[PDB]
This record gives sequence, structure tokens and C-alpha cells, in this order.
Amino acid sequence: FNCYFPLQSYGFQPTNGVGYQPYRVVVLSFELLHAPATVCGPKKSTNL
Amino acid sequence: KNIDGYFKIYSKHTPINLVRDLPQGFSALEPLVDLPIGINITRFQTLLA
Repeated sequence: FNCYFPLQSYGFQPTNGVGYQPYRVVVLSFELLHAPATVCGPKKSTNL
Repeated sequence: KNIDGYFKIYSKHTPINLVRDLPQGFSALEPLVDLPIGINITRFQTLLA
């Protein structure tokens, strides 16, 4: 009694309205300028 | 070498004919590997077969 499961389910169905739908969210937690750069990427070169 | 978070491995291979000594002569070392690691290094050890 008054002892509920901590995990509760979503009502993900396509018939629900906007705001009740499954949303895939990704969070980027990249970090700055404290170690040698490991990914850089953006270089471009023109013709000779 | 280790400078500012970078490991530098510089090397050379040579064919040789000697008994138990190191020879006399000149040989440069070409740069081979740089690594951007970023850690403190104090001791080491090699490994044997």
C-alpha cells in the first residue's frame, strides 16, 4: 500500500494527439579545448 | 619523447653483423609516429618472448 513501481509506461500509439507520440532525442555532450583535438573535420581545399 | 600530451616514436631499422656489441657509425632516425594522448608518463618496461 502506497508502494508503487518506480517505472511507468508510455502510451505510445499513433492514434494519440501531438505531444503524446514517441520522440527520439539525442544529446551531444562534447567538450572544449582541454586536450589535443581528436575529431576536427572541417578542412576544404581549392584547385591548384 | 613526450611533449604537451604527445608521444613521439622515432625509429630506424638496420641489417648488422656483430657479436655482443653496438657498432660505430652514423644513422639518422626518421620520424614515424605521433600520438595525441594527453597523460602523465613516468616509468616504462619492455616485453619479451
